[PDB]
Amino acid sequence: HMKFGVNYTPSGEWFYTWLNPKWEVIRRDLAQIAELGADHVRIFPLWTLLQPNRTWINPKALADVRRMVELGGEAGLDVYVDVIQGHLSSFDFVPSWLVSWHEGSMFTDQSAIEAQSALTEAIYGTLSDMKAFAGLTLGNECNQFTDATHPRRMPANAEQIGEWLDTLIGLVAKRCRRDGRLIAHSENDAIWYADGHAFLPRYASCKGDVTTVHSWVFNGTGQHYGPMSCESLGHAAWLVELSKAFAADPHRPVWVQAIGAPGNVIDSADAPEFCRRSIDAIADCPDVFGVTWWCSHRIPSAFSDFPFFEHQLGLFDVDGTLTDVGKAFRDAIATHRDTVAPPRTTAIVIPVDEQGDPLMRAAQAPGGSLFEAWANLNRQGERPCVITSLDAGNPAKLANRGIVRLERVELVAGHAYN
Amino acid sequence: SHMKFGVNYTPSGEWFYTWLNPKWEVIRRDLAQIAELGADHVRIFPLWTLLQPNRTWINPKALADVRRMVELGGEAGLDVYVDVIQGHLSSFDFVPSWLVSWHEGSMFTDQSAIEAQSALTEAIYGTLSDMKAFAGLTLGNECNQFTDATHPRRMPANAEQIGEWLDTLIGLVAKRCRRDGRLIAHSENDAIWYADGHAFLPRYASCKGDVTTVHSWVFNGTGQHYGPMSCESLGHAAWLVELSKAFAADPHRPVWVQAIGAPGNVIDSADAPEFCRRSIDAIADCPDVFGVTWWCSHRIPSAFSDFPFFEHQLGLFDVDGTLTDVGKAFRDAIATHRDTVAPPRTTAIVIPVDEQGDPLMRAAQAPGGSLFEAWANLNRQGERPCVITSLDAGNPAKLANRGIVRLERVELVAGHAY
Repeated sequence: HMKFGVNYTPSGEWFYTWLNPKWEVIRRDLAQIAELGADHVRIFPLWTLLQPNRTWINPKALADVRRMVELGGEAGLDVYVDVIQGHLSSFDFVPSWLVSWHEGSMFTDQSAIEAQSALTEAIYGTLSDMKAFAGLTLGNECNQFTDATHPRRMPANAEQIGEWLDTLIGLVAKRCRRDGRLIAHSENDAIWYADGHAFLPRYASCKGDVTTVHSWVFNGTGQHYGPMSCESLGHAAWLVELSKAFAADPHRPVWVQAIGAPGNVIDSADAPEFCRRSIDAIADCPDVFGVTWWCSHRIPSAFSDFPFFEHQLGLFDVDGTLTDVGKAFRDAIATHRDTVAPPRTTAIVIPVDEQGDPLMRAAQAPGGSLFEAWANLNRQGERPCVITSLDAGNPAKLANRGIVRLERVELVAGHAYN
Repeated sequence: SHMKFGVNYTPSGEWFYTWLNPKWEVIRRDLAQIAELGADHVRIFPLWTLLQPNRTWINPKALADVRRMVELGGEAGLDVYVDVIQGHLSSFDFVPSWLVSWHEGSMFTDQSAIEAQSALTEAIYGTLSDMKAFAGLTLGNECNQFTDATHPRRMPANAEQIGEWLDTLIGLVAKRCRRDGRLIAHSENDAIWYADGHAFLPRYASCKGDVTTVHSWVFNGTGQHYGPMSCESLGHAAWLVELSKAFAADPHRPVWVQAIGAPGNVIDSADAPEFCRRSIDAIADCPDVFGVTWWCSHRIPSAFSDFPFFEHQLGLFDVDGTLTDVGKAFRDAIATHRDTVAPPRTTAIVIPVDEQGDPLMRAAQAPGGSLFEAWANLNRQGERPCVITSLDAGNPAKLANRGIVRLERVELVAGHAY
C-alpha cells in the first residue's frame, strides 16, 4: 500500500532553525505531522552548515540531523533525509569552498565529488543505528544546478551526470540493501521535459531504489489548461506513469516525493479539492511507493524573497492550526489507506532513440502531443500507462506489464512548459 | 600619540567555522593568550551567512554569540573591534543565499540589500552597545573586493554608488559612536591605493569613517619586484600610512594598520620575525598611527583545505598553541614601541590629482611606480618622507597645518609590478 508523508519545513524559523534548533518546537511540529495519519517525513539539512570546509564536516550539524531523526521516530514517523541542499524553495545553499574564488561544479570537480561522498557516508553512518532512519536521497532537485537556466551553472554532460549519480549511490547502495533502507536521487521536472538537459529520464527510473517525481503544476500545466483541469489534477499521476516507461524494472516503485497546491495557479479555495483529486489519480496508478506533501508548516511572513505562493504551501498555518488543505490531505490518507490500483493495460508509446532516450522531451512536456494524448486517454477513463518504442517491440516486456493495447502519436513540442 | 597593539583573532582549532558551535572554553584561552602578548585589543569576524540568513531576519543566536565573544575579550583585558560584514575572509566569500544565483544582487547598489546591511549594522551595534569592552565597528573586511573586476561574481558599482554605500552605513552609527566613545571605520584591500579604475577611491579611506584603515601585504608585487627584505618591502606598511594621509582632509587623522602579516609566499619563514620587527619599526616612525593589528592570532589547522598555503602559517600561535617566533617578535615589538612617539615628517612627495583629489594615475603610486619608489628611496636615505597631493601643494594653509617645509616632485611613471 502507498506510504503517506510530509516534507518537513520547521515552524517558526524554516530551515534557518538549523543554526539553533528549538527542539521543543520541532518535537511539536513532528507530533502534528503524525496526527494527520502520516507515516513518514522527509527532512532537509543544509550543505553550508554540514560541510563548511571541503575536508571538515561539522559534528554538531550531524548530531542535529541525528536528533531530528530521533524526534521523528518518537513521533511514530519514519524519516527520510536529503543529503545535499543545495537547493530549497528558490534559494541555493552552496558552501564557501565551492563559490566565486573557489567556484566549481559539484558534478565534475573530483575534489568536490570526494567531499560529497564523505558527506553521504557521514550522514548514513551517523544515522545507521536508528530504527526510524528509513533512507537517503542524494539531495533536493540537484539537477537544477546544471540546467542551462541556472545563473551560476555547474557544467556537466550527460555522461558525467550518470557517473555522479553512480558514484554517490554506489557508496551506500549495498548498506541500504542489507540494512533495509532506501537510496534514491531527486530531480525537478526538467529531467522529463527539457530537451538537452544533462539528467536523462532513465537516470531517474533506473538509478537508485525508487523513482522520485516532484509534481508542480505551475510548470505551465495549470496556466495552459486551467488549475482544476484534468491535465492539472492528473499531472502527478502522469509523472508516475511517464516515469515507468523509462524503467528497466516493470514494478519499480514510484515515489511522488513532493507535490503541493501552488497558489500562483490554484486559487486557495480550490486547493483542498486539488489535493484530494490529485491523490485520487495517483492512487489509481500501480506501484506508487508513496505520496509526500509539500509541505508541513507555512513559512512565517517575516521571511522575505520567497515567491509568494511558497508561504502558503504548508499544511499547518503559522499559528499551528490545520489548514483546509491539511484537512484534505489527512482525509486522503484515510481514504486511500488500503487502495490497490488495478493494472493499466493501454499504453501510449514514447518514441526513443537507440539509447532509450526520448526523441523529443518537449513532446511529453505540458502542451506536447504525448502529454495531451495521455491526458485525453485519462479523461476518457482508459487509465493509460506509458511505454517506449523500444519496449513496444518486446512482447516479454509487454507481457510482464500486462499491456494489451498500444496508442501511438506523432511528436509535437509544447510551448506551455516554463 | 601612542600606538595601540592588537591581533586579528582567528579562533584556534575550528577557525571561523567555530561560529556554528563555539567552544567557549577554548575561545577564552585563545583571548588570554593574545592578552599575554601585551596586546590591548582584538578584531573579530562574525559571518554574514550566519548573522542574516534571510534578508529580513537576523539570527538572535548569532548576535548573542558575537556578544559573548566580546564579553570574553573584555574579561581577558582586551578592547574588541568587530567587523560587521564578512563577506570576505582569507580567499573565501560568505554571502547569504538571498544575494546569490537566483537571488543575485550587488550589496553596493541593490536598495533592499543596502537596507539589510543597515539593519545588520544597527543590530550589531545595538547588541554590543552596553559593553565596556566594545570599542568600535568596521563595516567589513575588504568589502571592496566584491566590486573589483577581478572578482568572478562581481557586485557592480560606480564610484558614486560606492561613496553612497559608505555614507549610508557609516551614517547609521556615526553619531552614536561619537557620543558613546567608540569608532566607526571601513576597510578596503590595497586596490583602493593601487588599482586604476577602481570604484573605491583613496579619499574614501582617508575621509570617511573615523580613522583610515590600511592592510599591508607585500605579496602585492612589492616583495617580488624588490625582494622580501628590501626597504620597499619592510617599509610598505609605513608607506601605506604616509600615502593615505595625502588624501585626508584632516591633517592629524589617525591611521590604523588594521591588518599586516609576513606572508610565507614571498617572505621566507626564517625572515618573518625580522620582517615583523622591522616593519613595525618603520610604522612607529610615522606620526598619528592609531595602532598595529597583526594578522593573525592562531594558525589555521592543517585539516582544513583550499586555503592559499601561506594563510596557514600567518598565526602568532601554532596549531598546538605554542608561541611562534613571529609571535615572539610581535610581543617584543609591543614592548619596544609601547611609548614610541614619532617626530613630524616635513619632506613630502607630491601626488598629482584631478580637481576632485583623485590620482591622475594610481599605477604611479603602486609598486614599481615613480611615486612609490620616490617615497621608498627617500625613506631608505633617512629623509622620513611624507606625502601630499598636488591640490595640497598649492594650498599654503594645508601645508602649514601639516608642517610641510619641503616638496619633492617626480614625473608620473606607471608601474607594472602590482
